Amino acid sequence: TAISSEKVQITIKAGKEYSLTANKDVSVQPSPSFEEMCYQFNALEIDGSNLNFTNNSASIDVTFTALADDGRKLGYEIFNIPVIQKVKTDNALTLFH
Amino acid sequence: DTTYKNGTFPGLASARVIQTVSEPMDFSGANSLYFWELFYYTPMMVAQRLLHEQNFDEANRWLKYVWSPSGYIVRGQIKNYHWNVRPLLENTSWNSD
Amino acid sequence: GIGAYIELILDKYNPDIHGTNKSFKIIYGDIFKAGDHFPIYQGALSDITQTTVKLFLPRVDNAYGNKNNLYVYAAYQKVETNFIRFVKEDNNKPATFDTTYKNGTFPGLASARVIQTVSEPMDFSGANSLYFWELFYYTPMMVAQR
Amino acid sequence: ITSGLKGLHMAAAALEMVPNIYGFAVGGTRYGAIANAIAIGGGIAAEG
Amino acid sequence: ITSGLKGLHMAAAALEMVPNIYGFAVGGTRYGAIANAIAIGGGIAAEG
Amino acid sequence: QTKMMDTLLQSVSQSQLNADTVEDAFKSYLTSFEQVANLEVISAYHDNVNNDQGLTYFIGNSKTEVNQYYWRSVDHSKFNDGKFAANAWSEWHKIDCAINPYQSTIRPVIYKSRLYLIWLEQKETAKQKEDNKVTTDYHYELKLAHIRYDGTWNVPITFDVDEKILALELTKSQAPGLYCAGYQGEDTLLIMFYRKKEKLDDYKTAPMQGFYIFSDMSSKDMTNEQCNSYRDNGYTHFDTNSDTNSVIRINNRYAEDYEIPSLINHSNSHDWGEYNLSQVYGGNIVINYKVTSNDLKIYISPKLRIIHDGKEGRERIQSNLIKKYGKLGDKFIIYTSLGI
Amino acid sequence: IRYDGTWNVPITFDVDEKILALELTKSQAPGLYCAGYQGEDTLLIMFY
Amino acid sequence: DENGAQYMQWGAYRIRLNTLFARQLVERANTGIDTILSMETQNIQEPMM
Repeated sequence: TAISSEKVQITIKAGKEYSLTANKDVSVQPSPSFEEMCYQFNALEIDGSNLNFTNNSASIDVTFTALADDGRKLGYEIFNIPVIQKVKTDNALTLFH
Repeated sequence: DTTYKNGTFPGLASARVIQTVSEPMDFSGANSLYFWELFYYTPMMVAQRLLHEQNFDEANRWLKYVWSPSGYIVRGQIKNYHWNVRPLLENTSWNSD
Repeated sequence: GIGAYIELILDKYNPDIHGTNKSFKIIYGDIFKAGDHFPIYQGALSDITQTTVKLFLPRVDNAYGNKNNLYVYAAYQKVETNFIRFVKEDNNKPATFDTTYKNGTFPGLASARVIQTVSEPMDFSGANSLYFWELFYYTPMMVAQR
Repeated sequence: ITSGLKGLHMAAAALEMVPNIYGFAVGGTRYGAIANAIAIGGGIAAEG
Repeated sequence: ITSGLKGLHMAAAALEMVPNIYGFAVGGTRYGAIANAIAIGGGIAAEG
Repeated sequence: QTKMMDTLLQSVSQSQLNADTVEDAFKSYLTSFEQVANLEVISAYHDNVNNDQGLTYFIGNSKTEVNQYYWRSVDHSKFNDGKFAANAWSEWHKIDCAINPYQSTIRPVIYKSRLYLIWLEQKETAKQKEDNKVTTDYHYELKLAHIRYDGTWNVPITFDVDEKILALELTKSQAPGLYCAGYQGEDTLLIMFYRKKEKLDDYKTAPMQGFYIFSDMSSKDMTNEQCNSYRDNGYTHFDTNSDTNSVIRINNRYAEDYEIPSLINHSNSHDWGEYNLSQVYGGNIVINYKVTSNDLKIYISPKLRIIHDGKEGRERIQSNLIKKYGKLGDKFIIYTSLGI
Repeated sequence: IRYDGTWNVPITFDVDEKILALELTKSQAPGLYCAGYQGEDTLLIMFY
Repeated sequence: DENGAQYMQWGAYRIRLNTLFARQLVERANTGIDTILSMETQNIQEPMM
């Protein structure tokens, strides 16, 4: 049942994987309890380049995961963040009576 | 209050959450009767009235908004919970006497 | 508004030229910017020269290429390449072909046509189409059933 | 004969927008003739 | 279609509060448009 | 089915049917068709930030006096091959609240995913100028009304804007331009007034009148150093001097160079671990983005949460047993094959 | 008129300029001339 | 409160009197009844007193 802070990690997919680990990014370790183990992370920069835009839209997936110390996994929780971009070359739509 | 424990912990164990702003809504507060009449009494009354008029599958899909025995599927994913009303998961006496 | 109705009958499906697929896309290009537009018509090929598509064709009165105001090519699976074009006068007199002896080559193209049409027959696919269906079909059916 | 008679009410409501007191006192027009006509039309449709 | 049409009456009642006679004679507004609209709403609810 | 066919069917819903009764019912249906076939579009509003996606709402005019304004919707996602398929459109719907614009100055707007109609309205007054005479004045007021869930319209909200319209330098019989857009981060209904010019690039220099509308329908006026950003971002959506055969445009929702949501709480997918003993669930990300050129600086703070609950059956109750007596970090032997 | 036989709400036009342009005494209506026109469909009207 | 809450300071007690549930219900109520009666709708949060 032991849970290392080293094997609680994040990858985020915005062009590349920016693999993050809780051991250096948790400010204060939560207390060992079966009920809730809340890990608060720090300010995490995401570089806006390397985002391809199809239909002027991009998406950034975050993968929460956790690994027990024996090697089994506690389960994952994948999220999804859309990024939508405004172009300038298109004018507004006119009505032509 | 930080010296090394101004406050002793004779029966106390720890201190926690810094970061929460909003709280989940209460089914025990002032507006709680309207929440009950929205979430529980409305599908029950619709389902009873549809049952007495021999219209069956519509009564079944109205009962499934409350208690699905087969589990709920939201956007492809089967959810964990088995009851659809939240104070049924967590018993909350909202009438003392 | 101002523009033309033109029709481009297309050549027969030779897979020597048309590639493996009978699917094609006619395209629009060269307006509003120097980039590429997208499908003013999409259809399919046949062994008979069956593709004959009467298309309205929109025009800003001041095109950026003033030498010849409007350009269309035809793309498909194998070859999708850049051709030369048409030209409309600024007059109400409608458009001809951009005339040297074929600026625009006709690799799968056959001919260019109608100058003289002003109005078009109404559409049962447009915005008001539901009201046209409820007028012409659903009303005599419902009267006759009743 | 109910006729869409709300058009006939809206005739009066549109006809009563203009100010009628002239001279020094200017104005005096009703402003709510429109919504009152829409109200009596909403009643007359239910009766029909 | 009875729609809570008392809202549509109260639109007119709220819209008719302002004084319309301007110039020297100031005022001229109805004051009882509100209670009259509440009255016609109380009637229309019973009819519904 | 429209209500046109409904009142036709109701017109023919009886037993004794003569042909001429059917004829008169058909003439009534024909008049009701005539009424909505002549509809004219005053103005419109686009939903999404860019033209390729989202919806679009139109506002209809009739060729009658005091108008029964209509609205319909259309999607841009069902567009393909140079033409909307006919299911991408919607039916016209009737608007019930009494609306009387000036010079047909009215735009719809989608604030907090609810349709709002906003328009300008003009009342004539008369001040006393009296050395001799009585002068005539106009004052302008602003209205705002929104739809309810069932389809009825609320009583409109009054705002006095004669100060700001008097601030703009306007001749008579010319309505000021109106600009109105939604705004997702910092949810606040934008509104800007402007004199109509002939050129779009003239509006980069035109001073602006406008304010903000919060969730409480309270106003806050624009400071011009704040309005400079909005004017520099959205100068292309303004309108020219609109005579007949002149240029009137549509409005998108407002955003600058990138549009990013602030917080996520709902999961997109999650999963049980091995042996269905525990799972990672209930996480959330707050997002702070900074906008600068040739990049984007997104700053997130994901808050992970690990719980310990079993799947229903033997797993939840073995999770409860291993929750009670043992502490976190111990080793346990659990038994899968439990039969009678 | 409409198709079924009902009448529309009338359209307003202000013509005090042109009637004031004609030199008219009181209690005498100006003549009115009004005709259709097929080519170039346009409702003719002349005061005199 | 600034953020939209209201409460009565009953000595040391703060007790909530209204809620912003109808504000944030509008987004959920857009697409149909199924979304309205979800567990997800039931977990909409209310700001700090």
